[PDB]
Amino acid sequence: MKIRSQVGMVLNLDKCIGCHTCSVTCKNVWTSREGVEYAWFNNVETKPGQGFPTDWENQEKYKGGWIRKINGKLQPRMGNRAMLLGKIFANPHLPGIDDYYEPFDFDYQNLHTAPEGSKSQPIARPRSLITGERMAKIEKGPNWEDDLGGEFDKLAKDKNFDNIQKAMYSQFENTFMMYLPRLCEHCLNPACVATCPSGAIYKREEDGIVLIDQDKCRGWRMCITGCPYKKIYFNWKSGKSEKCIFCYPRIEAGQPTVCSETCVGRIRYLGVLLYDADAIERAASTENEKDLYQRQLDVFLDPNDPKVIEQAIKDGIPLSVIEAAQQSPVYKMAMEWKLALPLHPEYRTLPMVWYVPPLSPIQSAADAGELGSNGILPDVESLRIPVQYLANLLTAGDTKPVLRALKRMLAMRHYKRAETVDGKVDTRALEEVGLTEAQAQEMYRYLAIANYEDRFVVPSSHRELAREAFPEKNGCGFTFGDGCHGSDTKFNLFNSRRIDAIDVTSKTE
Amino acid sequence: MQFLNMFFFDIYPYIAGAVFLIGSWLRYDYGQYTWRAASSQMLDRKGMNLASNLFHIGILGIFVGHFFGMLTEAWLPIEVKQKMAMFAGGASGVLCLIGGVLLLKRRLFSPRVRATTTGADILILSLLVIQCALGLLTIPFSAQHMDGSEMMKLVGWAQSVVTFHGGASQHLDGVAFIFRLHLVLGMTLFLLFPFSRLIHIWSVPVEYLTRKYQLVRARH
Amino acid sequence: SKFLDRFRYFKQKGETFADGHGQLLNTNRDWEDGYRQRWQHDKIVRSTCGVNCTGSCSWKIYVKNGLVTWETQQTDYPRTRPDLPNHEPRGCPRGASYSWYLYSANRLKYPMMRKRLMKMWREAKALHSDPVEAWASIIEDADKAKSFKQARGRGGFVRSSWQEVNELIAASNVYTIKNYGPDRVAGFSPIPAMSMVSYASGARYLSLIGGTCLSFYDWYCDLPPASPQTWGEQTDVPESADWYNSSYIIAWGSNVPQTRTPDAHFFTEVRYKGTKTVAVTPDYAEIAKLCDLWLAPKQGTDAAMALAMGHVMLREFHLDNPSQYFTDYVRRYTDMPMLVMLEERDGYYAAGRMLRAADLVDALGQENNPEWKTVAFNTNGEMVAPNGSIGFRWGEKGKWNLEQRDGKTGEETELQLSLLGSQDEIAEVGFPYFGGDGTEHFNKVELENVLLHKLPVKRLQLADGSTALVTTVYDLTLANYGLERGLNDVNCATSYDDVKAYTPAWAEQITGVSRSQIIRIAREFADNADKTHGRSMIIVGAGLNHWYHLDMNYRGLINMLIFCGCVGQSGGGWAHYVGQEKLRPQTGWQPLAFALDWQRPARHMNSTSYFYNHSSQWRYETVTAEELLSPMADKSRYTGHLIDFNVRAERMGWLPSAPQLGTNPLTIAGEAEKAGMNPVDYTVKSLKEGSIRFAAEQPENGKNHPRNLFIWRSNLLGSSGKGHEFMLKYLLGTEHGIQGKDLGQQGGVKPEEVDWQDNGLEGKLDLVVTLDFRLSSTCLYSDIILPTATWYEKDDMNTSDMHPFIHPLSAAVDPAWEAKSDWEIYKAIAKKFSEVCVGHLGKETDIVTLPIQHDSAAELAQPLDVKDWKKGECDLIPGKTAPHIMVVERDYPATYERFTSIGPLMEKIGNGGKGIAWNTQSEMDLLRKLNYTKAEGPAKGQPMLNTAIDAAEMILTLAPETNGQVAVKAWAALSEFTGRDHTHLALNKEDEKIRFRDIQAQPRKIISSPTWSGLEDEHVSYNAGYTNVHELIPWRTLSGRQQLYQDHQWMRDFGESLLVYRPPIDTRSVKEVIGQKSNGNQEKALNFLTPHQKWGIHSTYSDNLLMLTLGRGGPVVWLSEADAKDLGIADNDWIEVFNSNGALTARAVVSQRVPAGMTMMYHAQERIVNLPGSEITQQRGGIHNSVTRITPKPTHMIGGYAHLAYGFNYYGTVGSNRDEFVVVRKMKNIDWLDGEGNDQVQES
Ligand code: HEM
Ligand code: SF4
Ligand code: SF4
Ligand code: SF4
Ligand code: F3S
Ligand SMILES: [Mo+6]
Repeated sequence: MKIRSQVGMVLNLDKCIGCHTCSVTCKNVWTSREGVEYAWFNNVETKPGQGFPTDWENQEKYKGGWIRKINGKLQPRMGNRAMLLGKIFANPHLPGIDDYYEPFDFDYQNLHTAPEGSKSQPIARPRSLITGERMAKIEKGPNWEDDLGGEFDKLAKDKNFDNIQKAMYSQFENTFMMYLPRLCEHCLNPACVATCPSGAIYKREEDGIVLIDQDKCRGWRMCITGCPYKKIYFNWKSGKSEKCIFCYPRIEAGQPTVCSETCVGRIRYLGVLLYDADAIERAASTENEKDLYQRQLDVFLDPNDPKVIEQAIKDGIPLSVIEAAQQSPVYKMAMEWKLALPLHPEYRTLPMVWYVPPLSPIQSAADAGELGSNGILPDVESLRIPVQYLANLLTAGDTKPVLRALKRMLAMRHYKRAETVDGKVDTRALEEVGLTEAQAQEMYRYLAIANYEDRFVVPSSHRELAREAFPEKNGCGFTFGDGCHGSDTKFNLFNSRRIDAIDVTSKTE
Repeated sequence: MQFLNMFFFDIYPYIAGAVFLIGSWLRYDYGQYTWRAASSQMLDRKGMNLASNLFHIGILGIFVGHFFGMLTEAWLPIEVKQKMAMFAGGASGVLCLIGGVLLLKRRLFSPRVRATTTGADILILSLLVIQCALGLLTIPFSAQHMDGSEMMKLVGWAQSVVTFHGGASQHLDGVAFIFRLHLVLGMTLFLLFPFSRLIHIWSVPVEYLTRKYQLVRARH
Repeated sequence: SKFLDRFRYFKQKGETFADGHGQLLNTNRDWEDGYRQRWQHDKIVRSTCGVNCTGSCSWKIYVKNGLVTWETQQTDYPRTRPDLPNHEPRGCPRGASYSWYLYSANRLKYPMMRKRLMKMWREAKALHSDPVEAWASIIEDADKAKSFKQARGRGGFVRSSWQEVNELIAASNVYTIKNYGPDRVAGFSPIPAMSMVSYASGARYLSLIGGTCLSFYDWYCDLPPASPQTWGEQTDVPESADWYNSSYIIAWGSNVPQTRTPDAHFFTEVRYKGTKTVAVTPDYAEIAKLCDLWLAPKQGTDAAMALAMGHVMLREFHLDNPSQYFTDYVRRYTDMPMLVMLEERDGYYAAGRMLRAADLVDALGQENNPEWKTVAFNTNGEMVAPNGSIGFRWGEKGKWNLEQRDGKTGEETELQLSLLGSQDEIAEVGFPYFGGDGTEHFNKVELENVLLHKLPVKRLQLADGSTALVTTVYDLTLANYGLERGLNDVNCATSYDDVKAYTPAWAEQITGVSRSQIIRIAREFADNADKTHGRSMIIVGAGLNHWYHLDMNYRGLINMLIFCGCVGQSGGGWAHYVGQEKLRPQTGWQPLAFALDWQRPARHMNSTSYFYNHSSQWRYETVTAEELLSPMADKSRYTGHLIDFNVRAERMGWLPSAPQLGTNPLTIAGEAEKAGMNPVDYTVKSLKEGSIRFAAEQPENGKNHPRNLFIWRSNLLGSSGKGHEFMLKYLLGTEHGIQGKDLGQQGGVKPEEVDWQDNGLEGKLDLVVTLDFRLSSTCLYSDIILPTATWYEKDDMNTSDMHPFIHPLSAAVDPAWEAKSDWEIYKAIAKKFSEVCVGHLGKETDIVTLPIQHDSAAELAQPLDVKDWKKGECDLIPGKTAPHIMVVERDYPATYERFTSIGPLMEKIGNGGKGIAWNTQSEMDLLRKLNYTKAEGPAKGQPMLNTAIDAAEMILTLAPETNGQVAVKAWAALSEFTGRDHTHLALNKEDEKIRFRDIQAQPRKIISSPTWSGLEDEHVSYNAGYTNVHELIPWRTLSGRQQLYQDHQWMRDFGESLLVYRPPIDTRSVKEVIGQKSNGNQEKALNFLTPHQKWGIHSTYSDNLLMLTLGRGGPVVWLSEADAKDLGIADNDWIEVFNSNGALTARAVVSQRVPAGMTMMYHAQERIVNLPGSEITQQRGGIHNSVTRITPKPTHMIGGYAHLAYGFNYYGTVGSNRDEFVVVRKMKNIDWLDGEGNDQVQES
């Protein structure tokens, strides 16, 4: 039993409007440099589709995530330590630049410098950001399939259509689409960390954020294959890998991530989750992949249990973190209401970014149909998005938790309508799904009203603990180049000292 | 000629050896962000599988042969080591050269690789291909002295160089010229090592084979 | 030492965890500073996007390293009630990518000029020391004028300087005003709400010099003529937060998540409150993803579904089981009980005009405007003139309200709705029906062009001894819908399955939507409305409003909402969202933008008629008026080209003109002086005699076309401008891609009001000046490009229809390179103009025509019919049967001084708008202290207007929405008309004064104002029409109520007195070009729809790399799989779309969500990026507007008639475009025409 904390994220797909604002803000701040211009830490994909990189969910092709051996032990699908090492001179599964898209720019200056007497209006043609050469045509992009852009038979190759008779969905009347915004999961059992030969990737203890140490990374580029979500991008210029950093510079002071605060649909929730690090391997190696979801929930700890609180303190969790964990929207959606589900729990990484499945218009039927258990509002069985699809995406194929989430959402709706339109108290739908009137009211407070202070309950990472904030406050930022940052030993070849440190020791003790 | 012989085989070896070591240390302490393998695989996967493997498995064979070859009686008289070096090392060398040549054809003519490469990457790779070609070329010259007479000379030199014993150059009295070129170009590579992509070699991830899978860094 | 640290290998290993699966390390993490220092910044500045999207989102502009690096939404908007979600963070993807423009490769850094033009300018200045005369030497030379006009859009821009361009512009403006007239100079800038002062800058300069200010709301087809028709209001809608108060919403032709992104959460969140949502779109649009039901009617057939839905509602909630709420609602708030006169036909009657107090002997005791007061029957069978009709608005006070009272005895009455049960006899009335016409692409249902229905009537004794039959609008309405009321009406329905004049079965055939669906939603919608007393809402957008018959689509939706009493109730009503037309502090901004502080009036113009005329799109018209008439109208009373109707509209004072007269309006006074007549009389005499004519009559004579055009905050040539190819040919005089022949070439019939000439006048514009921060398509075709400041480099304000906050645009850093804010650009031009004009223009007298204005007493022009003075049907009475003829003094040398100061008219005359006026002296005194005053010169003592901030403060201090003091005086002014106190609506905020610097700190909610019909309150959300329904303030319509019946002559004869289904029109633009220039690949005709894109706001951002990267890398067109496969087109293949109007090139997006028959090129992707040469024109491929053409509609030209009177952006012809059809085909040769030898060839 070792309690650790992390700020998790829950995205309500039901409210996602597929706008991409989240993707742009991240890009502007973190990946506008040459080398990662093609990298989208946060990217939104329209489903059905194959995503970015193309078909990243196909683990038989890409080899991402963990596999549970016959003896019960965990191993990266990539291969064990020696197998992985044997592939280092040339990663055989590595995605190529074309699997993402060839980053491009346009010759705008031609619109400006076109010489007088041209025989046709000047125009700006595309140029490769990798070669600098003229591109005859743009044939791909990071969001190429946006809004069902492409033939159904092409989009339907979607790994999530497995085990589903998909013919019926190529019919205009049965058309359906949803949005899947995604970033790094900052998993509890990250495959990237396990697949990096130099050990440059790590999970920060105080807040669970997983980073690639830009000093230590050696560019072995094996981690990219290891991540089953393909959220690690190789910086072709620097020769090192980079990935979503969960905006730690902001999280550290209690601020939401950029993609969270900038989410126009108000669908992202940030809240603390306390977990037993000692139960990670045990949960990730459960026999049936359909149990990984529940096994992870079991690894989460109840922030209001004085047994948990007392242990948290003993294990070093700051008081303000424990308090935040007690008002965590993420805990309420994942543990209480059971509305949030993990993304592809079968990869066995124990993802920390969960999702609330979306509702959808009712399927096409012979007639305008009739009232169901929820009146004019839809019954979970009439939803047009095939539940088996959502289950392949969030619950290893098990439709039970997906239906429970969707049904409860509809339940809240039925209840709220009785109240606001009829003026009566009708708990029939709630009782049907096991929700109390209070839980439904609290679900409504968080999902519908969703005040800013309710969506984001981020505690400080407490950068003052176990460190020396005073000298840091005084000297951080003066980047003259003292050459002493980055190491604990004071000796240095350039015979210099840290600008943000005190080298004149007190002699008064 | 005696002047050049002393410069190149008595002095130069220590200049390149000092630059190699201090240059590596200094770039490690002040250039971590620049310390990478500089993979280009993603920009063009074509042929990289065969090429890189050939080149690396090959050059690593040579390196093992050269190591235990010149830096290390009854069960291993010099003549037997020569034969091993000629067949085992010659085979590795052919694999290395082919890979090296393919990697170079790629770096120079693969538009994406060429556009994003640095001068050093072309230089260093070129010098290795040439060094590997020279290497294989010494084979027919060692084939004239199957008794290990030449090898005994080269090994005498190498050993007196690494134990800081003066006069190392003497050990080379009359060796085939070809060997002289190989020794000089090979040492040069050590001189250019700390300023090239070759620093990745220092980072061969051996600790991985015995490391726990999940890493967590405490507050620091 | 990082090297030595390694040796601490062992010492850095802490505890393992998870039974050896994990290792805790105590190693250095300093490297993490790398990302921390990227996030760190210098400061944050508040600003917003000055683009037309309705977003009005406040952003945090980050400055780092002294440069703008990125932005994130502000979240400090004043929070809404606790039972409503808040607005933060708002924003969208386009807004998030704006930072890109500041230093990007397409940034305009210096003023630019076409080389050829620069070379002639400098050589002319070497021979002419005076710039006016240097310009003349160029412009008067046919060969010189041509060498630079045909250089337009063909490269050759060279770096110039502000000094040079400012002089050339001023010279050209002076010369043009002096020789042809001020109204030969014009400016085009849209939506002032997105950047008030930025729009005001050019508009102010133009207004002072007499130039024409072109409209935008109608031009862009955002104007829903149906609104001015039903409510006499340009547009007023509930705020987005109000959606949360609705329990039943239908998103009809509105892609909420894509076109109203920052407000979408209100839609997705209200669903959790129990609200049911329904999406109505032909394609599986993004909006469908968020609803409970998806209905997909055939595009353009929506009115049909509306009528059918209205049918059920009336049948079930008005007739069979009368809803008490709905009944009282239509009784007190619609013109249903009003009396309509029947006209004798042959065997049947036709609905005529509405009965007026004046028609009855007693005139019902109405001595004031009796010919403008409607009449109804009270429940005791007596006749009555109820309060509220447009007759009580002017010439009297106290009765212009909706208190159910007798306009004579002042006593309460109870209007009766239907004469059924009180009729003197059943008369048969003929109702027009068009549901059987149309093209092959839409289903039709044959019946009769005229449907006779049995209507209960009463014969009455008129005041002239004649006798006539009347009936209620109500009865006429139930008949038009096909409701059987017991008269055994053959043309009425016996069941919803009866294929007839408006049934669910009938609609199923036309729309393809199951009748049972139409019936289920119709019931639910009405049931909900009845239960909640009007909390049913319909969100509608350009999906419906951009069709030729948008009025039918709209009245269909409007009638549904009225029948359910949803308009005027929080959570209910008509939610029209298009362009950002709601500039809230209206009366504070108008005097600034048009210089009403110095001179009155200005020269406003409705842009659709303006471009239809000057870009000569009329010379190619295919649609005739006769084919739009009611089958019951005298077709001979309506002969002529559609433009002929416009010209007549102009001379009758219904619509504005530009240019106005065929003679320089600055020379009219000097001629009235030699004639011994005052200016006004001399012009009327000349008009009659024909010595002076309306310019519209001879647009190609050489003196009636515009010559100087300013374009800013707009991308007219490219994006916006319908009929792109026609503009290039007639306005610019450059190569064009028009494919079809004009009337003269097809031997068509010449108009009867406008001169005709076989060779149209080309290159009318002498100088095109564009202000922008990026080199847009319009800049590319201009003569002079002026580098303007981005939204992150200037101060200004922004408001929107979506929320009640007013926030600013702020300069995060001074404009980069040589850029200047729009305000500073026009001030400098005004300054150079004042110098350059010395000796050419002094204190001149200008004769200005002003059409009859809505919300002015003159709106009561022609009460019973239409009389054209030129046809001698009446005398020429300016302000009644013709436009007003105004006298305006202009002090050209003092333009700059006037521009930079608030004129005396605000003190001498006051301020006002929307029919009311008030004293604003106190505000001017306040302004003298905030802006300081002129120390000397012409404006000595007046407040200053030096900076954009001074201008902004002017707007805030003057507007009632931002100054509680003015708000009370404004509500007081209105109270005089209604006789009801309304000051109570702002007394509690009388001390409120919104300041520019305060909104930079935090956005501020505005104050309830009589300029709008909704309230800014803490307990009830803003809901359009709320005041009318709850304060009993009448809608500015003939009847004062919501007008279901349009009784204007033209409306009746064009078959639109009542709504009726009208199939999409045939633009006949495809059959004359298809196959004419084969390339080997198949061609096919498809409906060309242009909804607004996801990767830009119109064309803005289209060139933005982030948007281009998240989209498809450039211009693309969506096609259904079936249509693409039929044409041999694979996803992303180069295709060409074309018709008679021109051609465009782009790549294909093949998708299943697009229904066969339609194609979609999301609006505006313009002409500057990734476009290859066209195989149809051998020129650069065109844009989406290369295939469209302007086609006006007469019903939109009506003026001088109550709610149907003019107003800038209030009414006028609209640029509809969804009816268009095009030919699509896969391209063969892909030639870039750039000499790069990098062309391609597509197979098969
Ligand atoms: C400074 C470093 C180096 C030294 C001192 C060195 C020395 C030698 C010597 C003495 C021989 C002939 C062995 C005999 O006497 O039988 C040889 C052969 C050879 N070397 Fe090197 N060498 C060096 C670096 C390299 C490198 C970097 C490469 C790869 C490009 C290389 C590739 C070869 C090959 C292919 C052969 C011939 C076959 C064999 O003996 O394995 N050498 N080298
Ligand atoms: S989602 Fe993030 S933490 Fe999880 S395996 Fe991938 S990169 Fe690592
Ligand atoms: S910003 Fe929010 S609503 Fe928009 S795409 Fe991203 S996650 Fe979805
Ligand atoms: S473009 Fe409009 S909707 Fe988008 S962020 Fe800017 S103001 Fe908001
Ligand atoms: S494998 Fe490790 S060395 Fe860098 S490229 Fe990936 S983090
Ligand atoms: Mo618009």
